Amino acid sequence: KVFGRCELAAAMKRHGLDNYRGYSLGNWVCAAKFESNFNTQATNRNTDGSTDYGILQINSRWWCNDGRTPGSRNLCNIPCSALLSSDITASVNCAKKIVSDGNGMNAWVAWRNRCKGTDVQAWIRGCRL
Ligand SMILES: CN(C)CCN(C)C
Ligand SMILES: [Cl-]
Ligand SMILES: [Cl-]
Ligand SMILES: [Cl-]
Ligand code: NA
Repeated sequence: KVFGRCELAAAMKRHGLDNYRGYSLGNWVCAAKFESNFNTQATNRNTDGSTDYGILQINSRWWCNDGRTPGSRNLCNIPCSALLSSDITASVNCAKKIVSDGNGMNAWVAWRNRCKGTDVQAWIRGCRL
């Protein structure tokens, strides 16, 4: 599914991501924009042979099982395919674990490089929330 911007903001809010670990909703929308362009079916293969999945490009080295990332963990206790669903529940639940791991949203390098310190509330401006 390709979400609309405000559409995704609403879904994220309903699943409690808004202000989670102190990160306002616009941080999460901005991260999703630059990770996946709001496409739940996004995938990216990394150099190391792990893969990133879904709207927040969550990786198989730690977070999900894809059967093809030697040595990896599955801390969210999900198949990585669950992160590609039109329903963002599994991506949100897993993002809550990631952002709680110690580095906050810096876990998403694209958030650090493209959202951190910017006017992230612009990503939810206009939205009926
Ligand atoms: C200010 N900018 C980068 C946020 C983008 N919005 C308008 C969707
Ligand atoms: Cl915000
Ligand atoms: Cl594996
Ligand atoms: Cl933090
Ligand atoms: Na894994």
